[PDB]
Amino acid sequence: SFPKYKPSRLATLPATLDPAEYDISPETRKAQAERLAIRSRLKREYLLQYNDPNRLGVIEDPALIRWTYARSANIYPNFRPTPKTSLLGALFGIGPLFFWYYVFKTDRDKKEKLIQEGKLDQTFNISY
Amino acid sequence: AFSAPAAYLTHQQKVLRLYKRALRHLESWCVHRDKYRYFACLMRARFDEHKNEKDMVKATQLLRQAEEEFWYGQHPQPYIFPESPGGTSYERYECYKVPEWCLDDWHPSEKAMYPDYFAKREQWKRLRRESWEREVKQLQEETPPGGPRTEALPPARKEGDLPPLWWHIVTRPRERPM
Amino acid sequence: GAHLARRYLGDASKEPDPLRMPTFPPDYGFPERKEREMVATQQEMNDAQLMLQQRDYCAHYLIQLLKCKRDSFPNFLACKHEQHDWDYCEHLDYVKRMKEFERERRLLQRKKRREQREAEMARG
Amino acid sequence: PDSWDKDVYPEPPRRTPAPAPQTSLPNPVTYLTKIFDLLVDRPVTLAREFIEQQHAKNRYYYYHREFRRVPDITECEEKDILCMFEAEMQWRRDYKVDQEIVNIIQERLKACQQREGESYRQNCAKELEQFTQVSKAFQDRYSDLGAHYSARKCLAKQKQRMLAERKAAKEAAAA
Amino acid sequence: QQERDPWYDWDHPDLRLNWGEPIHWDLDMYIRNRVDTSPTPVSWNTMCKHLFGFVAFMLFMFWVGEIYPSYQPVGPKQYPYNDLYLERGGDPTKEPEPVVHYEI
Amino acid sequence: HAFFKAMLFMCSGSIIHSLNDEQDIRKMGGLYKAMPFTTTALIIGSLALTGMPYLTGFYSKDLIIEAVNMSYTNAWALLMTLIATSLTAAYSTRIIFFAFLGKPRFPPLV
Amino acid sequence: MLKIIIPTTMLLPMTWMSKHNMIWINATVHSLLISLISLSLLNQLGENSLNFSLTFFSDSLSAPLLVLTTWLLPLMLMASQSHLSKETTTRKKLYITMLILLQLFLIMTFTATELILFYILFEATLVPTLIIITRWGNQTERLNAGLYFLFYTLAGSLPLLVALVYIQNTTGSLNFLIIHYWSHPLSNSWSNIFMWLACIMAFMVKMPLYGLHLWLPKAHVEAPIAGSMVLAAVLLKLGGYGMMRITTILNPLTNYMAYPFLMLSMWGMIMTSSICLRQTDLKSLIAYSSVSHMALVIVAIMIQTPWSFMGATALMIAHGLTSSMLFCLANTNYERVHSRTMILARGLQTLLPLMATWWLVASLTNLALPPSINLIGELFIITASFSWSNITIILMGMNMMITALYSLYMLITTQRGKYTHHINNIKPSFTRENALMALHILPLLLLTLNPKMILGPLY
Amino acid sequence: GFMLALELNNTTYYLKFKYPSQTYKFSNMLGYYPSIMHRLPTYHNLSMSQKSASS
Amino acid sequence: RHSIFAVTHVLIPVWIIHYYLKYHVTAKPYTVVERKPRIFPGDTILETGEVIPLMKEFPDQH
Amino acid sequence: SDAPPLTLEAIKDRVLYVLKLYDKIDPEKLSVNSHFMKDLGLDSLDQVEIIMAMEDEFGFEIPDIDAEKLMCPQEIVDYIADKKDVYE
Amino acid sequence: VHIEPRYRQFPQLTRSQLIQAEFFSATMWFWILWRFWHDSDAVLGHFPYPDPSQWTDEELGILPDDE
Amino acid sequence: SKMELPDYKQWKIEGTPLETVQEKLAARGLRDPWGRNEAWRYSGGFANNVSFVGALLKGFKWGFAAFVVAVGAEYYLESQ
Ligand SMILES: CCCCCCCCCCCCCCCCCC(=O)OC[C@H](COP(=O)([O-])OCC(O)COP(=O)([O-])OC[C@@H](COC(=O)CCCCCCCCCCCCCCCCC)OC(=O)CCCCCCCCCCCCCCCCC)OC(=O)CCCCCCCCCCCCCCCCC
Ligand SMILES: CCCCCCCCCCCCCCCCC[C@@H](O)O[C@H](CO[C@H](O)CCCCCCCCCCCCCCC)COP(=O)(O)OCC[N+](C)(C)C
Ligand SMILES: CCCCCCCC/C=C\CCCCCCCC(=O)O[C@H](COC(=O)CCCCCCC/C=C/CCCCCCCC)COP(=O)(O)OCCN
Ligand SMILES: CCCCCCCCCCCC(=O)SCCNC(=O)CCNC(=O)[C@H](O)C(C)(C)COP(=O)(O)O
Repeated sequence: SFPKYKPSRLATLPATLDPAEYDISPETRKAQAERLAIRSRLKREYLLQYNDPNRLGVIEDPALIRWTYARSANIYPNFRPTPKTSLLGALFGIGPLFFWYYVFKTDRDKKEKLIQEGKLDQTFNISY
Repeated sequence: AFSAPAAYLTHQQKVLRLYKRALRHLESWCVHRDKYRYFACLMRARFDEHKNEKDMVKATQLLRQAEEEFWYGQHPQPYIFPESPGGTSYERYECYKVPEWCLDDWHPSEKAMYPDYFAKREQWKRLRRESWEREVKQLQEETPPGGPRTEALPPARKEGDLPPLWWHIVTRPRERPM
Repeated sequence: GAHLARRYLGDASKEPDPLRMPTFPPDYGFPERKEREMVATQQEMNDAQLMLQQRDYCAHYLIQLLKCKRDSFPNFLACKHEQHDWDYCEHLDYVKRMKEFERERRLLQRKKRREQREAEMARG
Repeated sequence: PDSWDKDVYPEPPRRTPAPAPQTSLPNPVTYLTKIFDLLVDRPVTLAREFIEQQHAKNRYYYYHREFRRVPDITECEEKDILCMFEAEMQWRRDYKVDQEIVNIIQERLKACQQREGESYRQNCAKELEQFTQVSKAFQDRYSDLGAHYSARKCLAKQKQRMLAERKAAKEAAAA
Repeated sequence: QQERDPWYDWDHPDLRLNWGEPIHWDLDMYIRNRVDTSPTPVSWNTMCKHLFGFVAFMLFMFWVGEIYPSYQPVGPKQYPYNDLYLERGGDPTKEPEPVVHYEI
Repeated sequence: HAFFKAMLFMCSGSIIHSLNDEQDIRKMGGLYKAMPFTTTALIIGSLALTGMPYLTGFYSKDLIIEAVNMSYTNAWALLMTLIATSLTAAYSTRIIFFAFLGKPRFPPLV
Repeated sequence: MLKIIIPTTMLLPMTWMSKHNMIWINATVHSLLISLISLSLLNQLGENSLNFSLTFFSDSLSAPLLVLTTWLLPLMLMASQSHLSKETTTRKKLYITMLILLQLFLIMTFTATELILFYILFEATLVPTLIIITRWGNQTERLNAGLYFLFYTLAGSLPLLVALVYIQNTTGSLNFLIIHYWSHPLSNSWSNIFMWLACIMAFMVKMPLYGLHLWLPKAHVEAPIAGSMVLAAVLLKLGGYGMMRITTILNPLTNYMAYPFLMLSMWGMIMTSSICLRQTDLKSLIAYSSVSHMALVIVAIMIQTPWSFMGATALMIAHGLTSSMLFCLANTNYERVHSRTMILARGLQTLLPLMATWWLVASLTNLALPPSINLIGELFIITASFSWSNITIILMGMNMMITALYSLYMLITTQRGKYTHHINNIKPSFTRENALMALHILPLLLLTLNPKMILGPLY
Repeated sequence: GFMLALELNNTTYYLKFKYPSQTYKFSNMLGYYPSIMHRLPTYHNLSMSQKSASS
Repeated sequence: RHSIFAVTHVLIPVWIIHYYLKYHVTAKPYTVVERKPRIFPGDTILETGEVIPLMKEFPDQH
Repeated sequence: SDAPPLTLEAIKDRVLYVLKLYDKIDPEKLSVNSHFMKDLGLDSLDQVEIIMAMEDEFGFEIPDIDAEKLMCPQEIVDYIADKKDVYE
Repeated sequence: VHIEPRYRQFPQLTRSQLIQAEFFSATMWFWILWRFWHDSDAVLGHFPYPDPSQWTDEELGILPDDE
Repeated sequence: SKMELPDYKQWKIEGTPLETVQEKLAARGLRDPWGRNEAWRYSGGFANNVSFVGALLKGFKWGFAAFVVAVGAEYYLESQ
């Protein structure tokens, strides 16, 4: 009836256009209640320390610790040399170096062969 | 932002939210008040046309088609209240909100001014200290063994009791702190 | 625009090219052309510090206007006759350039026409 | 002013037109100039003359340092470190002096461009010509030495250039 | 992080995060000072086609306008002293070819 | 451009401050008589911006449009400049119409 | 030159004979006076160096490095006396002894006339640094970091030794004056190629060069505050100074052997600068900005021009000051919240207004705002690189854009936005911290008025 | 421009409601330039700065 | 107090700058360079008293 | 200067003014403590329009979760006072 | 000055603001009229545009197609 | 300060476009229950407003009178 909206990676599907929020099973409602319970216990655990008069300092957050540890120190122990990993490493790490080497070497070879035959107009080029 | 959320929104809540959102966007399209009144009455009639539908499959399908209508017909630049999340003054005064615990670190020369304010603050601190264990006890007794199902908090049920977890709600900085 | 339409939509060989022009000698049709006169010398223009673009056959009127503006400085509404004279001279220069454009256009439309008519008597 | 030599920093004779008013309206620039002279320039000159009387009571001089000429790198033997040292120091001093010569010529060029106004392209031909020659000589002398330059590398560059010139001159004589 | 409800009572209001909840691997990419993935009024690819088409059309028409320029029906601007030969750089010891302008 | 663009921003700021930090023209109604000096200043600024004859804007912008018309110019650039000149008056009209004409659309506590 | 060395050596018995509560005062005062004495070395000649004796000499390249080295010790002592409060007296004196020994080794390293003595001191600087990192670092990773610091350096410098005693066996001397005057070209042969590599890779690892820079994000992050300050400000510049000194023997071989290193530097500049954009650890972000900045010094030394050498000297000095200030600024927050996560403590400009000004000035100098000497060095290197090849402007330009992005990001994350609600132990700034920031930033700005003092022997 | 804009603005007083054109969407959302250029290049650059450069 | 602001914020700064420019900056050559003054036909020079000749008998097309 | 220090009585007055301007609810019957459903016989859809009218009156947006609950003018007054930090 | 909020009425205005606004609008219109009366050529031009068709073939040096 | 709200019984939709909306909605079988709340936007000094061209010529009359008097004075004074 109308031009349809299709989601993308950087422009996602809205909640009101998502068919999941319109085909609800009892199991879906049970899952939503469980999610609310998990969020609620975490909220209560946070607010108990937050409101505490005695507490002085920073409340330590295990989720933040897990995030930073996973982003730095958990990566190498969970690495396996695979054809995808090997190919991506070789390309992304080696290819730019030889690409730039080729570009710069070509440009400098042209410049030197121009200097050799005395056709560059290097006049007023005192500083280098 | 003050009421605890529920596990889900019912059909009635969804259709009401759609009604309010569509009315706001219609007002964005219809700048003038008389034209807005006209088309808002037409919108209300269109909503009332299926007010008492009892086929939940049909009601859900109608709500879904209404959502698809709104998304295509929404104003790309809807009006937003200045202090609302998308507005031009949303978090403008957050740089001026200073937590009250900072007052504990004032030099005694700074506290020499405002003696009455700091005496009242000492009374408030004593009140907060004296009622913490009762609030913790109330929370433990009231809540279920598994844990709290919802983020709703209980009121004070005895006489000399304060509602549990009240200090940070009460001692909010301000909406215009400076 | 008309001159743009007649060139880009009509036959471009019938109208002058603004870049390659003139293509005919200055004496192709004229019997006796006198060389265009200049009043201000090179030293006068140089002393005046006029812009290179400004140093055009209308330069003496511009020099007079500049001198008048400097002499009556506080009264910045006194150099009306001088500005009028300089503007009139520049207007005359512009209509001279328009005359050159029209002359080139009609020479070019006469030339190919006369050669194609000479070819018109050469069919048999 | 007598501070600097006018032969090494020249300028044209400074032709200034006489004021020739045409209107009867007062000139605000003249009134402001009189105010500036009476309120700003006079106290400044008074303070300066006081400073100069205080200076004249104490007079002392500083002398420009004169350096002897020593043998250059061409006369030094291969491994005679002391003559190499003296030749290299003299070469470095000459390099600095050449840099300042180019600086003087560049200052002349800039001053000409600013002074001549809209006619600089024609009235600064002499300054541009002097800078072109000085720049060409400086480029021939010190260009491409790189970091770690020395009198030996300059001598090698000059010898290579003279060999190129000799070959080019021998090529022309055969025609 | 911009897609989450701004009317919820987040533990961290600026970051819209709750204490103890799992954190997305790319949180610092999504902090809403940065990459936004919020739904838009016009769907992605609808916007890309229109933007790219507009830019390509403007470039093509600028090239066409360069091919077919606009000008006034006049001849070249004439300059007296050998087309200001001495003024436009000099070289006084050359005596260039007379460029001659005649009245018309 | 400095003169009338700065003064236009000043008039916009005056409207915003008098309306409790509202910047959307859809909530500015009839301010023609409620803020007479602001209306005069903004009208004069829009007329200066639009190239109205003998105003500050006129002594440059109108000379620019002629200069493009009398030059060896890219044709598409000339067309774009003329269309943009028309759109300038268009959006000046939009500001004046939606901010100063009509009936009030702001909250009732004036 | 002993008028600086001997007073520095007297800091050891003075520290060991001081009262339990007077060590910091005595050490700070006398290291500041040693800095005052060191300022006299800035009076340099235009033609040759200040040849004090057969052993020690000073040049326009080593004098600013010496001044920065002596100036850094009082700042390290000020930055260290807070987190070492609960320490015993003898261990405090041992920490101060480590710092004094490090300064002594660096001072002799920058002024040694002979390359073997330079090598011995430049390697001796490892022992105090490793002891500092692995004894007073806070976490369990500090041990691994130490190993990474120890073996990356040595694996580079062990060939260098073999090269140096080789060179003396063929030219007869390792004296730098003799080496410079009696210089000869390097032929194009495999033996000369490997001699070139042995003379260069040791310094490349110290810079460090992108690819062998892994030790640095570990060592700087795990080190205590004075350790990271000296690691960033002075120890990284040992590679630059040594490369500048040793390049004379290398020509004309350097023209073609520099290509892989120029490619690695010009690409790793982009790589590390972009790495800074996604870094959850603030101290790690500051550490990576150092690799991004030293890539430029490597490029400037490899292309071998007077403008590049001037730019490299200026950039080394400016980076030393700015990176030391940034590490101190991060430590101020760490001593409050005891975590190096950048998003843990936010909105600090509201709670600490003047430290926010310090943060802003440090970030401005990090992104080379004109006319700071950071910008002077960067722009000189960029101009010389443009002369070397115009296409370089693309890579150089890109790096500048990225550097401003992660600098201000670092500023916006920690200072702006809203402060996290739970934290309530954020005390007002101490006078010690504010003065430590001021003594970093004021000399940096003052060096703008006399840049020739930091432009090296090519000025 | 004055006349056309004024006429189109007076048109808004009429009691008609219709959905906007695609050209209006293009104009109001700024040619979709911020919606594309502030999301695609930033996302790709920030994704490569972590996926390959760092990890 | 009546006009104290105009001397501590204008007169004093213009005294230091005028002293600085007149006796220190202009001591070095080419430090302050001025655009050459325009000369028109009929002008009289204040240095040599020279008179510039007039502009060559205009066509007088009026 | 800026807006005056709005008080509790002013909030109540404006809420009752807006309610009395609603055609559905008669002025005499309406009371501060009147329930919008039991007392006035108003549907859920009707209630949403009252909330939007209050937003337009006071110039700020009330969230949907918060908005549904408000069934009496006193409740609306208390909500607005809590948001604007009004203590008299 | 002290004007109070009025709650759904036209705001209170002063005499000075109205006379100033009217005075400046009148000044702008007088300036436009004065300049148009004195400097019409700035808008309507001062010189006429010559028609090339009105130029004779002898004015431009054109031969009668036979030479 | 010290001011109260005008009577709510004065806000009538009579004579305003709110009447037109009411008639158009009555011809459709509906009613508009919020019209009176908007009535104040058409009642007092907001009842009438200027058009676009009248706003553009805000001070044309007085300026024109001054212009014509100045021209009349100078044209006859120029005949010295
Ligand atoms: C003097 C000598 C020369 C005489 C020339 C002849 C006389 C004039 C000729 C006519 C000129 C246009 C006059 C009407 C303009 C349109 C206004 C209108 O009603 O819009 C209706 C409609 C939007 O209305 P709506 O969405 O219903 O609005 C809802 C509400 O009104 C929403 O309400 P709101 O409050 O949002 O207001 C919306 C807004 C306006 O709403 C809009 O946003 C749309 C307005 C677009 C107007 C665009 C005009 C200029 C466009 C230049 C573009 C260059 C080429 C770009 C091509 C890109 C291709 C990818 O209303 C306004 O504020 C006023 C609009 C502007 C009025 C004044 C315009 C003056 C400038 C144009 C005339 C210039 C005359 C002087 C020329 C002298 C030359 C020497 O837009 C159109 O349908 C036409 C727009 C014009 C261009 C459309 C072209 C078709 C696009 C696709 C073509 C196929 C491409 C295939 C692929 C190719 C790939 C290679
Ligand atoms: C991640 C960070 C690591 C640090 C990076 C260090 C980079 C070191 C690279 C050394 C630069 C150049 C080395 C030698 C110069 C040329 C090498 C070769 O590729 O070129 C050809 C060399 O010819 C052949 O290719 C021989 C080389 C082939 C065998 C070597 C294997 C190289 C593969 C790359 C290994 C990875 C290097 C790093 C190890 C960890 C030149 O042609 P040719 O005219 O004939 O030889 C002239 C040289 N002469 C004058 C000495 C005779
Ligand atoms: C943190 C990692 C850093 C790694 C640094 C390691 C690379 C150092 C470079 C090579 C070191 C050994 C060089 C030896 C010292 C040079 C002295 C010299 O000139 O001797 C050569 C001899 O050169 C050699 O023998 C060197 C050959 C290599 C031996 C050891 C192999 C080491 C691995 C080689 C490749 C690795 C180098 C680059 C790796 C970079 C780091 C990843 C010629 O002497 P003569 O024999 O007298 O010849 C003339 C008369 N016949
Ligand atoms: C610019 C705007 C864009 C256009 C937007 C397009 C939206 C679609 C227009 C038409 C709307 C619909 O289809 S209407 C949605 C279709 N389905 C139903 O209505 C089911 C029956 N509803 C009930 O029974 C509830 O009671 C309820 C009615 C909510 C009242 O509840 P209260 O009385 O207890 O508050």
